[PDB]
Amino acid sequence: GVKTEQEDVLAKELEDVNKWGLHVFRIAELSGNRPLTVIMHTIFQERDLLKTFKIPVDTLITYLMTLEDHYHADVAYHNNIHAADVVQSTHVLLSTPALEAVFTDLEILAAIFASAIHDVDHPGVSNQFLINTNSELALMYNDSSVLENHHLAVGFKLLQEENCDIFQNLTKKQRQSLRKMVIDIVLATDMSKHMNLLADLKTMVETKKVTSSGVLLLDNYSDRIQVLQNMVHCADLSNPTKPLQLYRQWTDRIMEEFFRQGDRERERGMEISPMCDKHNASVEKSQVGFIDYIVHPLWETWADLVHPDAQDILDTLEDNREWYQSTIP
Ligand SMILES: [Mg+2]
Ligand SMILES: [Zn+2]
Repeated sequence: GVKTEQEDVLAKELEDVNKWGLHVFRIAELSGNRPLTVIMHTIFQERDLLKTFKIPVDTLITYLMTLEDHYHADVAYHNNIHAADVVQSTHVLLSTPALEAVFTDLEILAAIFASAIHDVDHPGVSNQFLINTNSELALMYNDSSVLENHHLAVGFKLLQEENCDIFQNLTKKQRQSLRKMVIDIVLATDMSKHMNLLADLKTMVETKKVTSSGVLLLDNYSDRIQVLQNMVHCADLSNPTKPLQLYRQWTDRIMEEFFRQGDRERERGMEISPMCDKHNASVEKSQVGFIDYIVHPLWETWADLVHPDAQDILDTLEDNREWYQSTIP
């Protein structure tokens, strides 16, 4: 009735589940390539979500293993490890002092479930690639947020497999509200929405109201969903805010995926996508442009929203940017 020795070492790595910089690659190795299942299970137990939503534990495990199996192990970045990392990063952002007791259990479930499914069945190429190749997915979704529409349909469709309906005890009212929030969050992970999300978060920082002692005031769906959308988008673009040991591994994986897309774009004579040309690549310059144009404006605005809970994350991001700028041949 006692853990194996590998399960013990896994359990001791999982004591960091509440911290920015969890060794998620190590958890992936120790769990037998089950990072998403074991991190989701830990978070569901820690936030008491099984008792609150009357989720049978065998149903939760069956769904999570099924969801994890529909991530592609032959994809370097957009796989179950990336899903697990965004879940755990969203878990940490939801615990920020500035957001203490703001969100309902259903909103918390929506943000975590959204994170878990947000990239499921990613084929390791971009929307633009799927549109330009006349792929079946681009035709199903009429070329509009093709991947993000697919991630949602799969995450939901998998609830219908044998003993997978983790929402079986929610009321129709709970399920309709959960589903709308999950759909709103995952569609907001399409980078084509980044500038609009960031504009709305900036507006929200300018007109920021707070409660008695810290803690934001969010008193309408538009505002509550905007913060949840920006939080998961922050978790999705969190790699450059992590310790450099972690960030680097993320950068190696994204560049593998992108160069592999570039190879397919070349070997068929298409325009080679930005950063996808392994012949003409400046990885260090790419990372500095990515931070200066996308990640830093986002995380700086988020840091403003939850002042000063995100100071160390913003500092780590600035250190990594200086590090990458300091290389640049
Ligand atoms: Mg995505
Ligand atoms: Zn993602």
